[PDB]
Amino acid sequence: PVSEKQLAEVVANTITPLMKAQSVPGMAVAVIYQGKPHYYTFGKADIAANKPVTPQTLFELGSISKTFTGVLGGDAIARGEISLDDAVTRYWPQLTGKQWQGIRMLDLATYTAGGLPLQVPDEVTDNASLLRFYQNWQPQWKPGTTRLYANASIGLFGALAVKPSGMPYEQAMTTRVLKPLKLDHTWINVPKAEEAHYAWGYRDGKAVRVSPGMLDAQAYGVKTNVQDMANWVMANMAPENVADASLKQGIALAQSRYWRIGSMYQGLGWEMLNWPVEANTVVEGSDSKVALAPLPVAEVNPPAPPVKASWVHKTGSTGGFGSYVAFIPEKQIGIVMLANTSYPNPARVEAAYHILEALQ
Ligand SMILES: *[B@@]1([O])O[C]([C]C([O])=O)[C][C][C]1[N]C(=O)[C]C1=[C][C]=[C]S1
Repeated sequence: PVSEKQLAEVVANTITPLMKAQSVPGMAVAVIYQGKPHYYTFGKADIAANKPVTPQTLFELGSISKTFTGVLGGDAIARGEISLDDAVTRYWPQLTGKQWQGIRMLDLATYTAGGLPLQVPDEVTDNASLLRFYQNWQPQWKPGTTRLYANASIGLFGALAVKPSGMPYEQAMTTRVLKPLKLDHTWINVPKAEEAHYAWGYRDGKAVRVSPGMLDAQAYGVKTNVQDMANWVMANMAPENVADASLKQGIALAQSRYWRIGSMYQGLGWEMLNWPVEANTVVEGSDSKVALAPLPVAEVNPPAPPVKASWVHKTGSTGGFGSYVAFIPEKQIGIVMLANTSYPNPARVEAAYHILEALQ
């Protein structure tokens, strides 16, 4: 029973103090409710140029990029091109180190290979050095025992998942995920002609944007505006309405539960908790001392298909940007919060939960 006016008030009353407390120059917010997105913009995209945030402003998604990676992988599974149960080495035969035996594509996709680190080392600058890195990696755990959140893990899953397609990652993503969903302002590389829409990120007063790195597209490199992001959330909320038959299955695969780690479940990029969930559960789970820790897992085998009564979410950050998306399929409500400052994840989660609580 929530009016447009009431929703607009709860968003303003939550976001205005958040931006003040967290020194955030600009935010674009979408709330999905009653089958439609509702857009709210605040502050500046570029302080020096005095450019306001608009619904066309592009923000760096950081790790929300992993949700695209997960869905693209799922789409490849649904085409018959890959299986999560396949050995990693099926897709990279040059990866001959015997520590790789028993490590599945599932493990790469869900951070359970056995201690792959948060980042691909900066000294890795091409495929040969990327191979050397993986060949020299000494797993700290057996496969399927420990979750360690890692770009070096899901980044490689993304790269290998598109090999059978024959397309480079960017083209596979655009052809198979972005274009079918009409996400026409979502970019791995922002064309010169669209650069005027690209916000500056801000860190400690300084303007910054994300730098190139190995496996950046697959782990943290996507830029988008709040409209394309609202439409991404809507496709993930209600995949039954997506026309492309492999893509709708890929969305389901990305929201399936593969592992339980405490009160959360790992999907492909997406993370889930059972709905109903209290704020403290989700807020506390997002603290870096939990989220970046190596933690034991319980296998969900076979994987559980998408549970509609879920809090489905993902944080994403770069040096200058902080974003969050969350949705509850049972209730068909969801939220996107894009900001040009990286501020603490628990603050993102608290604000999002508060706003969605208003819609029941
Ligand atoms: B990704 O955003 O996920 C984690 C942080 C989070 O929960 O948002 C770890 C960092 C990931 N992002 C990147 O690796 C991209 C960055 C570039 C510079 C700082 S983060």
